[PDB]
Amino acid sequence: LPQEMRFVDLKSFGGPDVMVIGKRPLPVAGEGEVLVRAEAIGVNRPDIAQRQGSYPPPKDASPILGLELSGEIVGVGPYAVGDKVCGLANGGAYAEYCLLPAGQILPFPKGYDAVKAAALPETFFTVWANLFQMAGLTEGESVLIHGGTSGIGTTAIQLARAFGAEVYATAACERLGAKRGINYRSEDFAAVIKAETGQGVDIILDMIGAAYFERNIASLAKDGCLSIIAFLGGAVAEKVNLSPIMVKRLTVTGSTMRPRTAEEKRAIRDDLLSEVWPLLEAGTVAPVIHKVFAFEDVADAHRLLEKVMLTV
Amino acid sequence: MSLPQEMRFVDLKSFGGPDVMVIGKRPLPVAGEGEVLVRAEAIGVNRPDIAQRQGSYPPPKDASPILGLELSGEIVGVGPGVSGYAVGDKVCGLANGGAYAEYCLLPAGQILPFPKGYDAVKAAALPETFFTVWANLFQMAGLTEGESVLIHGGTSGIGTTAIQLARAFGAEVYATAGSTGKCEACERLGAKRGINYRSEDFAAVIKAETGQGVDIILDMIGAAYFERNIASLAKDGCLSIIAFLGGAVAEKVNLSPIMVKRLTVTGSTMRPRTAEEKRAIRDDLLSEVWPLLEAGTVAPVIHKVFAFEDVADAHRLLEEGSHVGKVMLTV
Repeated sequence: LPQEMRFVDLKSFGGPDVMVIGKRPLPVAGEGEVLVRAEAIGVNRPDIAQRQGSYPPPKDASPILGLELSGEIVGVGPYAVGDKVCGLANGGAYAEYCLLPAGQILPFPKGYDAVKAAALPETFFTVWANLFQMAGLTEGESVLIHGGTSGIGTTAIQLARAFGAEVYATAACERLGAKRGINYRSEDFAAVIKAETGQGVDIILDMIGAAYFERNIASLAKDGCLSIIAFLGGAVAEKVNLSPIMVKRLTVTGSTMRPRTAEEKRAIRDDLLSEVWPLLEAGTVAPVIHKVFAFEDVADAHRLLEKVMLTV
Repeated sequence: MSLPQEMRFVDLKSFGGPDVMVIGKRPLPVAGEGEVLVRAEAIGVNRPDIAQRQGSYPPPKDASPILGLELSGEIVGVGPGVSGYAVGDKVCGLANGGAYAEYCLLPAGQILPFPKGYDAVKAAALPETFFTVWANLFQMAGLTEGESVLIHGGTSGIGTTAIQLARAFGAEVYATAGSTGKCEACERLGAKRGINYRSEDFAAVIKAETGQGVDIILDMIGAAYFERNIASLAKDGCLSIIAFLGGAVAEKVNLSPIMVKRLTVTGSTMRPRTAEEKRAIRDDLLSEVWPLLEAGTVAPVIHKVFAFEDVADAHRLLEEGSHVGKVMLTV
């Protein structure tokens, strides 16, 4: 193992340019952690937010940009060295080596690239936890996904399709499994949903938030769930009628990934390996990569994101 | 020896204040399949009766358009094929409209017997508030022992009912109300603490008392309390919206804490529920709640009883807001 490793560091808060390839020691690896030498690293929306200083990283985790990687175990703590694995990192993934808690590690699925496997954790944990665990998606139910050409979007669509749901999306999408790709700009998605479904859709996975709040609420069937996952359309909704929530017993909820517990993340790792790994291995479901950048070019990658990946 | 030709019932000159309600005459209803017919001894007065009377809120299509949601009295007609009830039984129930009348239909899965010891008034005081509190606080929100709950309208029929069942089921309980007497009545009913909303900020009080927030809010206010409600919830907490006395349209919804704390915002409404849904509410109350009524651990809070012909005054009283508990009609 080297002395120092290259990591992505910031000159301040910016600004793609605020980022620069710095240098410092290698993480240790304590109780139920593993050390991984990175071959590939995911780039995700929360990373921009941090490079901006806009969002804090949680205080019990690495302050280095992070979340997702794949590569080779190169150390264990109190799985085996040379094992190839990908996982959800509590931050610090934007480095040549990065820890992982044993509850958050997964094997490369058979036949995957480094890049493909590192494209999995952030997006699959998120969809799995919100759309399957919390929302209890099952066969025959109907789902509407905003942000369909997103990393999360494309993952939600494929997995919703694969489990026998009827699928609609806002944003390619039909190719992935949507019954119907819905152009937001020109069609009214509430109107479309009313036309296509009986009395609305059972589940909405929402990355948009405020701007679509009133339309999401109107699109849901009796006993439907709105699961809010991000706030690309703002967090604050103006002059909004609560009443359909009561009238139709809607449930409105949401969750974020980073603050989720050690046990909660491990539970999600388990379902993924049990329920989804088989589909990835059969080629039923695959991640979708827009482009791959060299690790040095991290600035370019961010710039593009306004699934994009980094080669070490 | 048969049944009267015609019936007294409450009717509307038109939509407006208490004073547009007059006592007219119409034919008695006849119990068809899976219905029983009751001769009314006592009728419950409820808020949706005011709004239906003012025209704010129409009754569902498939209900009687006559006012009134609950009642007690005697069975007088058993409709075709109805198992387990007999002309002559003393019973209370939730009515799909109609209860402001000498005779009223009750669907079968919505009948309950008098709890032991109960006169007719106390029996008629149960259905609306009890079905409502059971469905939203227990069935949907799943209140169990150790959890904290905040209840708005501590002093209304549903507030009074809510406080009791919650205390009896081992919750830590908080409640809001509009005066000190009212806050003190809440504590008598089992609120650890009555927040007086006029001169206290119930969100600050909940912060001070719980540190993290409550697990359940049962909310009759809606819009005006939405932001503070959402702020007073703990992680994994559940806001349950049961009426919109503070309006249905909130100016800002900061959606952010819903996502960050994993909150659930939900709601429901009694009248439009199916016959099976109401049935399940009914059985649950008969299993879980009757015994407690039996034992005197929990009882309706009856504020005043009016003679049937004085509905308009019972409505008056309610509009004033001077009450703790239900306002009731005797026939």
